[PDB]
Amino acid sequence: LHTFQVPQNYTKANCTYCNTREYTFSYKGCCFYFTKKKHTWNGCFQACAELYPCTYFYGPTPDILPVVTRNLNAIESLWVGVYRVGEGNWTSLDGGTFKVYQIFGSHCTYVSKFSTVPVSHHECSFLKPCLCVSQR
Amino acid sequence: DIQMTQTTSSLSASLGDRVTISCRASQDISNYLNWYQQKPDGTVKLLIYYTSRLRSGVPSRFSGSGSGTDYSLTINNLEQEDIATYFCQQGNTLPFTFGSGTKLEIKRTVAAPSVFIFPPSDEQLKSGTASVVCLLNNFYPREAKVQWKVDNALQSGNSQESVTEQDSKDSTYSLSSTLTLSKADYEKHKVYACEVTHQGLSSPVTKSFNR
Amino acid sequence: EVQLQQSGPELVKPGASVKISCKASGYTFTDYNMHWVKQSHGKNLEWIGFIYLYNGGTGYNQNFKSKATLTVDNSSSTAYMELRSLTSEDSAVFYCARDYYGNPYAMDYWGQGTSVTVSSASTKGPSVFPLAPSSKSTSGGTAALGCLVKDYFPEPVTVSWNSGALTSGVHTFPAVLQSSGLYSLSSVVTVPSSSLGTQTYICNVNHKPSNTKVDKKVEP
Repeated sequence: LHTFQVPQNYTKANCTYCNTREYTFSYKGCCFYFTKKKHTWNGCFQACAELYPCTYFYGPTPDILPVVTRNLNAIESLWVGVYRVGEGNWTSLDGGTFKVYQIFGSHCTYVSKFSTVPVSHHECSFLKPCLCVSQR
Repeated sequence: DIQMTQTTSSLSASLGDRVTISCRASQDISNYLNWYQQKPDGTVKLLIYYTSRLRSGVPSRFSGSGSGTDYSLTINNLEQEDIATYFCQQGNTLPFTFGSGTKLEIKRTVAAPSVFIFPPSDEQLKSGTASVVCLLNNFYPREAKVQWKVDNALQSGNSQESVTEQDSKDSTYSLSSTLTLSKADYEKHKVYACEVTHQGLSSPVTKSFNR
Repeated sequence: EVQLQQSGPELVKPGASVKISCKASGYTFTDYNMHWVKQSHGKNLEWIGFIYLYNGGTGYNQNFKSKATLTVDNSSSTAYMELRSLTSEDSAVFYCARDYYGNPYAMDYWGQGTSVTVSSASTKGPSVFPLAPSSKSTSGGTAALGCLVKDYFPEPVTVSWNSGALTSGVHTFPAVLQSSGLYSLSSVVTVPSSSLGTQTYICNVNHKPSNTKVDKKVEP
């Protein structure tokens, strides 16, 4: 009569898509979008799963991060899809081990224009745009 | 428990030269090293973050490099505004720790000091104390010995020296030696002299007065 | 500009407490963390701790937990640091620092520093004695004069010449601690001898801890 819980699970998409008219930027075979509507870090999974088809919350590897930051603005921050699973450090929906500054947080990760690594924030309820990806 | 050790505490170089300050961590800090500059007035501004990223606004004459435990900050084409202390700081783990700091001094040609002497003021003698001042104006380098002599007696245990920071226009130093005695000890002696020893003077320069 | 304004110098009795303030300005307060570091002696820096400007969460160095307390006023955009049980080892300059956005391992803006002196001595205004020229000074057309600012506590003392009209050749030396238990410095100016009596050299001494302002004319 009050609250309902929805255990949602998220994975990387198996299909191929790229909106050539509305993408934020593109690198290799992946088209990256910045959500125009700000969201929380947890909501970014659903927000990216529904911006465009075959799109999900992406975590930037050291080689993609400079491009993401170059497509960013001075005062703009961006939630990134790097999450913790205990040991084995931080990872993404694409797998791999990420270098994450985890001193002042352990849950949500974001990047700015001048961020050199993904940085974990102490509060995940902040409203920042999401970084979504779709392979071409 | 990550300690930062700065290899040097004082660095001297000329204008237009290149200086390198090194820092060493007790353990790997994964490039989480920042370089800060504190000028003599106490203002601190971050020059470089994440080993090599130059903060926007800082001239490109500052550069950084390093990995693991060894890091280095380089200043190319030394300018007069770069007289300051430079600190390394790791941010890999808590607590944040800093280096001991490296003071950067501008090295220049030898300058002989201008020696002046000041007898105590009569307004001060109306209080029971006499302060005799010996001033060394604009000299380089800083090493100088001043010996006080009352009636040709070598004095000890009654002088205090104060040195200025390097001038931001000719990179010289100034020294003030104060000899403090009571009025009675002042009135007991006659000639009061300060002898100055400096590598820029071939002969020791003595400046004196008679009470 | 000035974006991180720190409180003025403070003199506190041994064992007492002090509240240093750090006011913010040109930036969104609740998006950053505020760090506090201690500079003792003349160089060595020590990271005291940090505070989340949003919720007020704090983190401390273990050598400062039982001395420092960090607080934040969100509506006035201020960060406060309370030090308690101060000993003569806590006489140091305390800095507040706003960290780099997106790089919290670095601190991109720093305050001017707040000097905290811990001593049982009482505040005492200085005596200003003129240092007369005399050809004993005069070396090579250059003659020196000055002002001796003697017997004062605590630091600092601001010395100007003609209230900002000179500044060339002016050497204001660091204070020296005498056997009297108080501080003393000398402010000297070198000038051409030929302009002795033709120009007026007034030294202005300001010791705010004692509400002392002395304008002394240097004359033979």
